[PDB]
Order: sequence, then C-alpha cells, then structure tokens
Amino acid sequence: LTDLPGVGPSTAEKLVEAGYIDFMKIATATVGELTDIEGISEKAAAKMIMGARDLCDLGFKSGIDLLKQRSTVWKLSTSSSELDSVLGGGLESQSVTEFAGVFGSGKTQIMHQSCVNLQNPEFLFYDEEAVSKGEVAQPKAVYIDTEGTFRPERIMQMAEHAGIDGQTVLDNTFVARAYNSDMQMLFAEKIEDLIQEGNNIKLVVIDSLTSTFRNEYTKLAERQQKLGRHMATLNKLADLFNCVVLVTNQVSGHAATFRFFVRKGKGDKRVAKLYDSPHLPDAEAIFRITEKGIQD
Ligand SMILES: Nc1ncnc2c1ncn2[C@@H]1O[C@H](COP(=O)(O)OP(=O)(O)O)[C@@H](O)[C@H]1O
Ligand SMILES: [Mg+2]
Ligand SMILES: [Mg+2]
Ligand code: NA
Ligand SMILES: [W+6]
Ligand SMILES: [W+6]
Ligand SMILES: [W+6]
Ligand SMILES: [W+6]
Ligand SMILES: [W+6]
Ligand SMILES: [W+6]
Ligand SMILES: [W+6]
Ligand SMILES: [W+6]
Ligand SMILES: [W+6]
Ligand SMILES: [W+6]
Ligand SMILES: [W+6]
Ligand SMILES: [W+6]
Ligand SMILES: [W+6]
Repeated sequence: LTDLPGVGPSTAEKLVEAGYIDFMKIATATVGELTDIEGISEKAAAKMIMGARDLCDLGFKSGIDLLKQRSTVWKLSTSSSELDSVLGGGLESQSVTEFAGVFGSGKTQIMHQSCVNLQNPEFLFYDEEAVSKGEVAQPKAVYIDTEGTFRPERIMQMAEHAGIDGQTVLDNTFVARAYNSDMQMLFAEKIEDLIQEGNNIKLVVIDSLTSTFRNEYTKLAERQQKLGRHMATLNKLADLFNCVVLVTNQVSGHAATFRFFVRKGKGDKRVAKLYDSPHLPDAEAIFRITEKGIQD
C-alpha cells in the first residue's frame, strides 16, 4: 500500500484495518467509503484512488486489449454437454448466473454439482495466456445455504462418480447456513475476508437468492433496494476476484447476467432454457439428474 501516492506507514495500517489491502479495491472505491475511515482526509482519499487506478491501468481500452480483457473470463463445466454449449462453454467467471424454476427442477443439484466440478482441474476452461495456472490453483467454493438443503452425502456421491475425492470437495467448500436476508447478505460480504486469509475463492453459490427476501418483504420497493445492494456485492465479488457466482430462484427483476428457467421433463429429464444473456441466443438444453449428478 505505501507505493500509493500520499500513503505512508500509518495510513497503510489504517487502510488494512478497514479491509482495503489490494490496489484494485482501492482503485474502485469511492472517496466516501475511504474518508469514512477517519485519519484519511478527502484529499488523500482522492489521491490514493487516482494512484491505484493508475497502478491497475484502468483507462480507456481499444482494439486487441478488448479481446485480452474478455480472455480473463474462465468457465466451469456443468457436466452436461448441452448446458455447456448453450452457456457458450460453461458457467462464466466475472458474472452472476441464475437458475430459476419450480421445486424439484434441479436448482440445488446444479449448485452441488458445481462445487464438485470446481475440484476437477479439467473442468475449468480458460486461455492460458490470460489466466495463469496459479490463478485457478487450489480453488475453493463458498455455498451460502438459505434453505438448509446442503447435503454432504450428495457431494460425496457426485464426487465418487466423477472419480474425484469427496472429502477433498468438502475440505475446499465453505458452507454458511443463513436464516434470513441479513445473514445471507453479511455472509456474502464476508467472502472477501476468506480470500484475504489465503483462500482462493473461485465459486460462490447462493441457494436461494430470493427466498429470505420474499419471506421478509412480502414492499417491492425496499425489498428491491436491499436486494440491489446484495446483487451489487455479488457482481463486484465476481469481477474483482475472477469468480463464478451462481444463484437459484424459486419461482411459482434483478441484476443477473445469465438467466435460466429449468423445468422437469420426463422422469429423469430436465430442460434448462437460457432466456437472458448479453451475447448468446435463447436456447434450450436438455439434461438429466441421476445418482451421478448432472449428466448428458
Ligand atoms: N441421489 C440422487 N439420485 C438421483 N436423483 C437424485 C438424487 N438426489 C436428488 N435427486 C434428484 O434431484 C431432485 C431434486 O432436485 P433439487 O435440486 O433439490 O430441486 P430444486 O432445488 O430445484 O427444488 C429429486 O427429486 C431427485 O429426482
Ligand atoms: Mg461481471
Ligand atoms: Mg433446492
Ligand atoms: Na506512498
Ligand atoms: W415476486
Ligand atoms: W412476492
Ligand atoms: W404475492
Ligand atoms: W404480488
Ligand atoms: W411481488
Ligand atoms: W407480481
Ligand atoms: W412469485
Ligand atoms: W406468485
Ligand atoms: W409469490
Ligand atoms: W405474480
Ligand atoms: W411475480
Ligand atoms: W416475466
Ligand atoms: W418481462
């Protein structure tokens, strides 16, 4: 931190005690959030922010640099060929992907399958010139469980059928049981704390995203508010930590970059329809849910 303009030893200590330890977080901060640190003037805040942006080279980009930026996005396989294709390769890092659907359509299964897949190195697709092997090494997942449906047994079974070690998935997946929207939001805000403690968080799951909010603000206005702050935190986390963020929506409006509607097909079959994305056509993906997890 002292490399930053105006920042000396004591200011660097204050910054780290407020949780601002990397340049990117400072470069993307508002003067307000830094001045609210006290001991940190408004002029010093504007100076270190400008210095941070410069060290992170955050200005206008054009031509080939536009392609380079896009190449920093890596993708996580879903174990379904069809679903991966419709996704343009797999679940994207630096974006929030939402799976909505009726009860039993497979939302929680996909969340569990993703936690397992993260532990199979060959299921993370990336361009080696834009994403280094070290960036996706020892990846870990965070599962914020709002329903009480996380099942370690299911993790073990899906891992076994994929030929990877179940205990290893459990060891590298943090689960937070949230009973209301305050806990759900605080847990999401605390993921930055796990990352600074050395955990390479690369997958964040929120199952469910809207249940607590609907149960508490059954007030679309405020609800939408609190939910908007929650969504901004998820989108920022995805961008800044080059992380895949997945959320489920139990349906019977907000900022997701990819949105699916999953429905039941015959017995085993499920259909996932991508209905919103910034660059892909609407398309349907047929898959199945079996003891092996998600397949086809
Ligand atoms: N061990 C398993 N073997 C085969 N199918 C399973 C297994 N566990 C769960 N499923 C399937 O997943 C369905 C439930 O999916 P789930 O993810 O919980 O739905 P949602 O979260 O959308 O309400 C089940 O009813 C069952 O068909
Ligand atoms: Mg993004
Ligand atoms: Mg569920
Ligand atoms: Na300095
Ligand atoms: W609603
Ligand atoms: W409602
Ligand atoms: W209603
Ligand atoms: W209504
Ligand atoms: W409503
Ligand atoms: W309505
Ligand atoms: W509804
Ligand atoms: W309704
Ligand atoms: W409703
Ligand atoms: W309605
Ligand atoms: W509605
Ligand atoms: W609609
Ligand atoms: W609409």
